[PDB]
Amino acid sequence: PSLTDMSCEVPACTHSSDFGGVAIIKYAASKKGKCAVHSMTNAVTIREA
Amino acid sequence: KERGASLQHTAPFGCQIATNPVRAMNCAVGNMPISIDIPDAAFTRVVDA
Repeated sequence: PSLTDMSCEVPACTHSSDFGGVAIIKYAASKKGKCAVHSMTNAVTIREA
Repeated sequence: KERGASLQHTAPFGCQIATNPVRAMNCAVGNMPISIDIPDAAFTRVVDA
């Protein structure tokens, strides 16, 4: 699947060593299917894969 | 026959006075610092809102 028109916002975040932040991402997808999520910043670790 | 006015008719701040035990009810003076300690179950996550 290919994704376009992506916007991301952080309703609330906390640097609390236990995934204290949440991000919501809007997207438009070409078709249904699994997709990889990866954070291109070492300072931030994302639980989901 | 010379008492005058009881405190429930004279006292300021709209005071109300009772007896046995003596009390001053509903004074209008000052402010009440109320401290509330509430559990985390009560709250709702921002994303959940």
